[PDB]
Amino acid sequence: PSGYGVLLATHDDDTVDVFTSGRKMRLTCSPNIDAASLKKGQTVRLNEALTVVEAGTFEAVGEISTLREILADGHRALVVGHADEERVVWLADPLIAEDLPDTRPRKLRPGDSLLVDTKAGYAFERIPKAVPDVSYADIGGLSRQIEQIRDAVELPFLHKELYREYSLRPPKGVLLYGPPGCGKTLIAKAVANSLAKKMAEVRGDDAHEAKSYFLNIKGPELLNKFVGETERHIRLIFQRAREKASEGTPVIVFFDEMDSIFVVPQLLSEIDGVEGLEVIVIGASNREDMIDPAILRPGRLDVKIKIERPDAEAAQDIYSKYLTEFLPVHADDLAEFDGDRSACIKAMIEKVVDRMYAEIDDNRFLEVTYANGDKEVMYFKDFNSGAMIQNVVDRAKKNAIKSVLETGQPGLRIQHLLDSIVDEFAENEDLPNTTNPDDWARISGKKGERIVYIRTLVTGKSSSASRAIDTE
Amino acid sequence: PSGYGVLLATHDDDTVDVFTSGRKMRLTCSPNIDAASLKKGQTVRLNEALTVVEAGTFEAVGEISTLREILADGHRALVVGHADEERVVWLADPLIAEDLPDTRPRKLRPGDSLLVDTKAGYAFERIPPDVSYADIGGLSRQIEQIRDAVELPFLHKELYREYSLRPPKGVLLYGPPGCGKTLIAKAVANSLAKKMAKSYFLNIKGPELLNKFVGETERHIRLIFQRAREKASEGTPVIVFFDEMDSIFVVPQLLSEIDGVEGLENVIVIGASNREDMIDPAILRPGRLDVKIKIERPDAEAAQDIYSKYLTEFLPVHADDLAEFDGDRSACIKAMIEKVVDRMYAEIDDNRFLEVTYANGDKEVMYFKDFNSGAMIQNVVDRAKKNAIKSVLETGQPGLRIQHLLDSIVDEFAENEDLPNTTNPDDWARISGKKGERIVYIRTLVTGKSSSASRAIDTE
Repeated sequence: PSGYGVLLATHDDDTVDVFTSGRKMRLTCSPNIDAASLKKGQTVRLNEALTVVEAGTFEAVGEISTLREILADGHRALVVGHADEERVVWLADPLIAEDLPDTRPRKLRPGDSLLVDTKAGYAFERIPKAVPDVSYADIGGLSRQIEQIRDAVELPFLHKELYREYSLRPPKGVLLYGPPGCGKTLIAKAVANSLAKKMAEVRGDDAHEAKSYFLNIKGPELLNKFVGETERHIRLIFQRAREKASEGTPVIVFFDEMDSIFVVPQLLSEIDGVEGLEVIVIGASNREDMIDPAILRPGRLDVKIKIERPDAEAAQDIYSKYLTEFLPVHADDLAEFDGDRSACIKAMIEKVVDRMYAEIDDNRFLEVTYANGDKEVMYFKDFNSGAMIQNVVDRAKKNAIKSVLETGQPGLRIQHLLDSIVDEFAENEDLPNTTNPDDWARISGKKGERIVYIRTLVTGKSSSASRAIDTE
Repeated sequence: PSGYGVLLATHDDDTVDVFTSGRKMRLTCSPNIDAASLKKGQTVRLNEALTVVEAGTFEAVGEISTLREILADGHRALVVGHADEERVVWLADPLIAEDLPDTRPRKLRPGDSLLVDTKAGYAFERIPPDVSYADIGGLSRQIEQIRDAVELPFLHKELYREYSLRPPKGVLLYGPPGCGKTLIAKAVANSLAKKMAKSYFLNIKGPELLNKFVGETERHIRLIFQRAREKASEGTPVIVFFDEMDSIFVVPQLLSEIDGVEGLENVIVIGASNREDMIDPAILRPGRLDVKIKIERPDAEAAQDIYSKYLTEFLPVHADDLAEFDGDRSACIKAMIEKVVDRMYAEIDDNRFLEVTYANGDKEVMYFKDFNSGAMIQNVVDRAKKNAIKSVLETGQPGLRIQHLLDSIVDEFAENEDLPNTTNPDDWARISGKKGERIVYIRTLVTGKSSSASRAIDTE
């Protein structure tokens, strides 16, 4: 029958201060044990004669207090508990151990949760709780976009030496803005994949690959708490970034829906912290007006690259991307083009593109009434997007499969594609959620007048109904 | 086996007041230990016979309470925890030691976090600039107005005294963005940091007003000012810069804290704000921010002065441009600088920026020459340097040429037309004032040759 205690201080005369069942009783050590090998904060054992009889491990359960500061002497730890109370506690041997390098054992920094025992004023241990394949070629209709992206991202990280010679710092951030339906995540993944490839560990190809270095977070996951509230994870994400920074395979911090973010101030400091580092920050937004210019000033997000709506040629490129030679193009289409699938898919694509982008009454999208009484008719060519093209391709695929199930003939046709186009056009007319206030801002800037009324124009041959739209 | 205790008081009959376990008492002292050298708060140890046999050190861990009042006799401190409760505790010998001057202990004052023992009632230990006026271009009047109010009183205290003129306490920097307006504050804090005829450097920003991190931000306003007065009792100057006051303008703590440092002229309080409309006039009243200094949009000559900084003779100016000026680097750079500045400030239709429609029906067309800024100049310089780097890469020859800057100018203008965050309501205030009519509609215009699109501007 023997009790336990916590070692406080080791003295040369074999006497050891032990905190046990009260305030700091000092006892004597048994000859069996060595007082030199004992550790501060290590749970010790006491017999009935109040003599330290054996050593042991450290206490594993107790109160959890986050570490605020290490303060003076490097050992005593300033921690705060649940009630915002401030306490100074020693750090046990495992915490102050110099064998911990940079979930896994590590040193202690502010924000970490330490297992503490307030009775002994000790901290014992830390309790941690807590890549793209797409390339530039896989994204169609964004040539000048990817050119600017390369000149702003790839060019500095390769030609740092020329940048230093001309005294030009590498841009720290890339701002991507434009209507939805295209880019945002796609471009953000493509640029990082192209980066990781370009070099590809310049050395022996027989030991070098495309490698993997990427990271994605989104603006919506700010108010989400679960494990921890909004403010805390903003340091951890950039610590994750700097972890791969020195490894020579940098990742990119990507902000999706950054317009929804703007509390602001910590992001400024955390972005400025990676200034002297080459990791890039990419921001994506579908509405640029409310975005604070503080983060757009030179030095944080220097290159602002607009992801505009696709035109006719961009639509042709995206349809080439979405309509590969592996798709079952119908024999009726193939026969007209001498069985040449390459010249049949391309002719199919140009047919559907001209059908969509032709200014016809069936392609009328919406009517804008301005503050001066002017009414301007908008067409589906002015509101095309990669998402709309993808939806048309998928719905034409579904139409082709449904036609297969009924007629027995495999293949996708101009009939299927045009039916998909008109069906998706009617679907947008009935539910036009693609548009954003930036589209109305651009329309108002082009017109020269304010926008006071918007209504959708329906062809009248589908179940879609005309519906008014409010900008505010 | 021996006990431990905390020394409370020393008595002449060798008995010592000692706090240990429960039932605190006073004990007879062993002849080995001397009662004269014993000090308050020192943790002593006692044998089973309840006799103090050794005088040890002070307790190094415990509760942390922020000091509130250093109180009169014996300096027994009134301290508070975060539970909003006040406690009166004794101060140990090291805290009341008179050997400390103003990771090392200095003279204690309210706001310091002290390591206290609640049950004992004893506190043992306390728990804790390279830019000049020359680098800034195009702000000669602003730097002069700054120095006349900040440096001039400090150097000529006696002449200010002779005219019964009080030195102004703080300055107010206001105007449209793009010039930064923090460089001016740093330049004055540095040029005044070298007098001795380093002195000082410190900064803090308004945006971290709602941010908390360590502790709550409610009393941070008093902490920053006590850190400011720390060296204010030394004789070296202080300049408390407050960037982005327009975000702050709760208010009253700053008003009281600026008044609390009024009587000590050794401290300056500088403020910056991109829009002066909502700044509380109480902080602009004489005595708090006496002189108000406006950082406005640079003109053509200010642009040339700024470009002289960004385009130095050490930059690789192309040999094609060098040969035009007989290899003269300085003359070539001066000529290319004035060329690009004249290009930006030309009233050609390609230098058009925005269209504003007024409430009276008039529409005014205004150019990029009215929205030049240090940020736009620097972005043009950086893009021209990138164009030069690209040239070297695809053509072989080195050098930055006038064509690179001109292309950078037009690209930056197109980028501004597409993305109009360089404009603030401060600009529209001056525009509507000079027009004489309210502004109802602002929209971007595009020359049509770029990928930029016209966008309606609605600012607030």
